[PDB]
Formats: sequence, C-alpha cells, structure tokens
Amino acid sequence: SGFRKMAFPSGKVEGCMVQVTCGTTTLNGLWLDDVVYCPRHVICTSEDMLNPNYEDLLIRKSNHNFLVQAGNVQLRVIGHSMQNCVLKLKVDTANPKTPKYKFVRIQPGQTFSVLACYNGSPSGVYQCAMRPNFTIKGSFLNGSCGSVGFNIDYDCVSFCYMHHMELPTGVHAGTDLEGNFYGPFVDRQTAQAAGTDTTITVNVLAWLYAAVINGDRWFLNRFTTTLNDFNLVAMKYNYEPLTQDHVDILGPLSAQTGIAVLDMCASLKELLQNGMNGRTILGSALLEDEFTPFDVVRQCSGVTF
Amino acid sequence: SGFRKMAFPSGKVEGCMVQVTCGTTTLNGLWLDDVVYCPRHVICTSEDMLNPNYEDLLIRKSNHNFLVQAGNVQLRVIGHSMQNCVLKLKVDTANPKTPKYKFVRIQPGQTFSVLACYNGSPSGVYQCAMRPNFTIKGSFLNGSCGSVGFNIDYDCVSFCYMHHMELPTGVHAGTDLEGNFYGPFVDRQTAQAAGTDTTITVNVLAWLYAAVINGDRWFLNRFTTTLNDFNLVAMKYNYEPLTQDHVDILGPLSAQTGIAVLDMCASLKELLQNGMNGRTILGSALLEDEFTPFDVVRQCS
Ligand SMILES: *[C@H](O)[C@H](C[C@@H]1CCNC1=O)NC(=O)[C@@H]1[C@H]2CCC[C@H]2CN1C(=O)[C@@H](NC(=O)OC(C)(C)C)C(C)C
Ligand SMILES: *[C@H](O)[C@H](C[C@@H]1CCNC1=O)NC(=O)[C@@H]1[C@H]2CCC[C@H]2CN1C(=O)[C@@H](NC(=O)OC(C)(C)C)C(C)C
Ligand SMILES: [Cl-]
Ligand SMILES: [Cl-]
Ligand SMILES: [Cl-]
Ligand SMILES: [Cl-]
Ligand code: NA
Repeated sequence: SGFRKMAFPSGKVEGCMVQVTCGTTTLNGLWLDDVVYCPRHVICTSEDMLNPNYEDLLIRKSNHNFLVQAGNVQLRVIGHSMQNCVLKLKVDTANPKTPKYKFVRIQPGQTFSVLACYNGSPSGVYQCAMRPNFTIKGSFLNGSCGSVGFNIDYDCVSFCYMHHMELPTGVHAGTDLEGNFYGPFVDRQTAQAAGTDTTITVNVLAWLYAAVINGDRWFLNRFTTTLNDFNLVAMKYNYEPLTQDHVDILGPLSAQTGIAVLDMCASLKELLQNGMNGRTILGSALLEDEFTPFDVVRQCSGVTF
Repeated sequence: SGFRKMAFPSGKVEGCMVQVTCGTTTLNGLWLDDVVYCPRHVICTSEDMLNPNYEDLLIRKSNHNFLVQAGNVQLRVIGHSMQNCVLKLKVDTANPKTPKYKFVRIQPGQTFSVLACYNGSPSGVYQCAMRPNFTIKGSFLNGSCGSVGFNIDYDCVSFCYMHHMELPTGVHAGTDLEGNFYGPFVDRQTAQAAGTDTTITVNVLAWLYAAVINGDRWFLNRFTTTLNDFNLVAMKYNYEPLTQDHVDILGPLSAQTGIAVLDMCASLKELLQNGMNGRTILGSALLEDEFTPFDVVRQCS
C-alpha cells in the first residue's frame, strides 16, 4: 500500500544526455543515434534574443561552432539543421546507449517524468503534468534548457518535452522533440505570460479512486449525478469538462471499487462546494490533479519496465 | 525557479537490480561487484515466519537453492552468508555496471530516493524521508522487498535503505545495507506497531526558506522567539524538538534570505496557530517536512 508521486526510472534517458556549448551559452542536448537535439536558442546572443532571425543566425554558424561533450568525450559535429524550435546536430558517432524510442506529442492533462540536467549531467527526476494552459510546473535553473520529459512503455522511451523557458509566474514552457511549442509561446525575449489555468478533472477523479483503494473513504456519499449537471459545477470551479471518453477511461477503477464515475463526481461536487472540513485525502489538503487514470493503475498494480 | 519533490536519477541503481528466488518466494536483490544483497526473509516459508530461526534455516540451504536472475541471465551462487537481517549471496560474476558506492546508515529526518522494483525490474522512483518513528511512507506492493533507497550526491551512490515489510498503518520498515533495522522492528510476523509519528521541524523550516527563495513572504512576521519557547509551543503540535544543531545547519539558508533562524521559527509558530487561510506555500496547503536543508540548497542552487 501507499501512493506517491512516482517518476519513471530514468536510466535509459541518462545515457542520452550530453553538453552542448555555442559561444558563451551552455545547455543540454539529447543524443540519439547520430544526432544531438537541443533548443535552437543556444545560437543567440542576448541582443539576438530580443528579435532573433534564427534562419539567418544559423547560416552564420559552422559545425565547429558547436562543442558537444558526452561525459568527458567530445563528439565531432558534422552537420547542422533546424526543425522548428529545435536544433539538430549530426555527430560522427552513434550513441551506443540509444534506447528504443520515439517522439510523441502529449495532450494537456497527460503526465511525464522530467530529467533535470545541468552541463550535460543528470541532476534530478520528477513527475509533471502538461497543464491545460500548456505550461508545466517544473523546477528549473540557469543551464537547464535541453532537459527532457518522457514516458516509458514496456521498453520504449517516448520523449515528449524539451525545456526552453521560464515564464514570469515561475512556471515553464518548452517544445516537443520536433520543436513545436506547447502553448502559444515563442523562443524570444518578448513579453509573454501563462494563461489562466484550470484543474484536470479526470485526474482528480483518478486520484480519488487511488485514495479509496488505499482506505481513504470519508468523502464518499450515497449520491450520484449526471455528466451534464456535473459539468455545470466544473465550469463554476474552473475545472476542465469531463467527457464521456474520460468516464470510459475510468471504467476499470469504477468496477474495482464499486464507485461509478458519476457517483464519484457527486463526491467531488460536494468537496468543491463544501471543502474538506479539516480532513485530508492521501496526505493532501488540496485536490491533486497530476495523476492520470493510467498512473493510478500502473502504480497500484506494480507495472515494471 | 519552482520547487518539486525531486529524486536522484535512478540509472546507477537500475543497473544493480536483480531477481532472487528461494523456494516459492521471489523478491529483489542488489548486485554490487560479486555479491547480491537481499532480505533474509527470502528463505522463510509461511509456517516459518512467526518465529524463524534464520541461522537454522540458512544452514539447510545449498547455493543451488538460490535462483538469481539478472535480466535474462541466471547468475550462479557460489556462497552465502547472513549479516543481521540481510543475506549476502556470492555469485560467480561481478556486476559490470557496479557504480561507485558506499553504505550509509541515516538518521530520522534524512531523505532519500527509492527505486521501487518487482521481479528485479524497476517500476518507478520517488522521494522518501526517514520518519522520527523510524518508518517511511512508501509505495510498496507484494514482491517489492529488496528495493533500495539511496542518494547520489556527487557521483557516488550512498545506499541507505533496503525494504522488508509493511506495518498495519500502511507505512514501511526496513534495514540499512548492513542488515540492521531502522527502529525497533524485526523480520518476524509477530505483532508490531509504529510509534506515534511527529513532524520533522528542521525540514519544515528549510521548506519555508525555500518558499522565501522562490518569492513568498506572506507568512513572515515581525516577531522572534527564544529556542526554548519555540520548542514548548511546537511540541504541543507533535513537532519534533529543534536543537542547536538544527539552528546551526539552517545558518546558510538564513544568510541567503536575510531571515534569522529564530525569526523563521516565529513564522512557523504563527502558521501552526492560524493555518494558511486559503493560501498555499510552494503549492501545498499543509506544512511539508520531507525536504531537508541540504535538499533545499541542492535544488534552489
Ligand atoms: C535555458 O537554460 C533557460 C532556462 C531558464 C533559466 C531559469 N529557469 C529556466 O527555466 N532559458 C532561458 O534562459 C530563456 C531564454 C530563451 C527564451 C528567452 C530567453 C530567456 N529565458 C527565460 O527562461 C527567461 N524568461 C523570460 O525572459 O521570459 C519572458 C520571455 C516571458 C520575458 C528567464 C531566465 C527569466
Ligand atoms: C516483501 O516483498 C514484502 C513487502 C510488503 C508486501 C506488501 N507491502 C509491503 O511492503 N514483505 C512482507 O511480506 C513482510 C514479510 C517479512 C516480514 C514478515 C512478513 C510479512 N510482511 C509484511 O510486510 C506484512 N506485514 C506484517 O506481517 O506486519 C506485522 C509483522 C506487523 C504483523 C504485510 C504483507 C501485511
Ligand atoms: Cl496539500
Ligand atoms: Cl541487471
Ligand atoms: Cl543522516
Ligand atoms: Cl556522499
Ligand atoms: Na456518491
């Protein structure tokens, strides 16, 4: 028993992290097969960042302007190209530690593990959710760019995030590994802000199921509701709408616990309308929304990789 | 900026996890050089578990009674010995992935990462703390025994915990890697219960300093306190005493923020008295006590 915020084991990703330096800027790259991926803003000076013409800045650069280090070993850059907001550096050596992998783009509400890195060296791992406002609530300092987010399935690493920027509220923005930003953000020193966020309803329900599985049941009640009625409450409390597909995804947890999704929605309704009355759920006084239904099933059943 | 419950990257430990089977029992082992460390209860049957005589049970085992599997490879056991509550299985092949490592026994309040494993394969990694009552608040199912806790400050793995059992309140108990239990627990199916737990005061103070570093000031106040008056108040809320050692270790964070340690203690006093009144601190509506002063400096700097 027990329920913790759990990250994927990070070993398959640690073997891919390298250091990339261009000019006076150092950050991290991801070395897969014979390519290193990193944020394209590595090529900018502070003045360039105010209004970069990345196209034009890059033709100015040569292979030798990029210094790539895997541990203490330098990798020779033999080509370079840009894909959206990601720079691709072709190297002369294929990474012998390349795992089975693919590049995926995640949807808001989905979770992933972040391997925070500095100077090409992994320093910590934690679990995040892509917020509805397309930011993540990360923990990142100077030199963290190029750190990546990922999930694992059986033996396949799905890379979904590369870190680029911190917004003024202290939350974080980045791209998929094809260099497309999550959210309406740009890699430029110009005014930008996180939008108003919402709570990920289907994940709150998943966590309430995790709580019931772990013996926390005080918030259960005799009542049920309808998808229509609950979604009016959700809108009132800046919760994301709950869709029939969400209800179906939670089906396994409903059968396991005896609490239908709309039965649990009536519990959530009363928690939103009345608070927790001084009590806690799985050690929290807030409603937690960064566990997905799949996260709950995987942790409560011991899935391995 | 930002502040998260951050574990160490697990790869150096993933490369050490193996599966150990004896009889019908399977759990995890830690393969370092030519030795596999695992909980000695792997040799027990159901009938044995109430009052096992581990010395008598082990003398009856042959090396070939232990099935050790590293991924798809069976490792050959060539010797075995018991150290306290850990079994050390000597194997014919040294682990080529053995990292730089040491064994450390930790004190209550210390934090570490746990790599939860089943059948020798990793499932996930999370952060824990040794509670004042010598339990940890883990996430562990059947088959998780032999999963380990560790820190990796610098490039050296410090192994500090091996998992053995779950207590009736749903918390967890285990040993250091020399096989000595944390707390008064024993690897026997006899009635046992954790003591009343308390809150790790020095860690709450560290986390309040983290909140100030990240730009929060709403909980600060114009007051200070003596150390003894703070402890008299804090203990009424089942907080651990704050010692001069703790005041000293908070010095660097005090210096960085410009808030004297006993000034922050007066903030904590007021928070215990008032609550948060609908506010949060670093995304929490409860006072968090599983970040140490060392952890705050690691993550914020
Ligand atoms: C890459 O290592 C770095 C990561 C940052 C450093 C602090 N925490 C992080 O997450 N990224 C940057 O330094 C980026 C850089 C590319 C986009 C524009 C450049 C500045 N920047 C930032 O993250 C700053 N944020 C902003 O300037 O935000 C606005 C553009 C909205 C003003 C941050 C360092 C204040
Ligand atoms: C090893 O894989 C396993 C881990 C457990 C399983 C559920 N969650 C865990 O953390 N450990 C055990 O099964 C141990 C075993 C060795 C000590 C005695 C045996 C039972 N046990 C337990 O964890 C049980 N707990 C108790 O029996 O607790 C008392 C000894 C206090 C009665 C648990 C399975 C109920
Ligand atoms: Cl909380
Ligand atoms: Cl292995
Ligand atoms: Cl310690
Ligand atoms: Cl150390
Ligand atoms: Na109900």
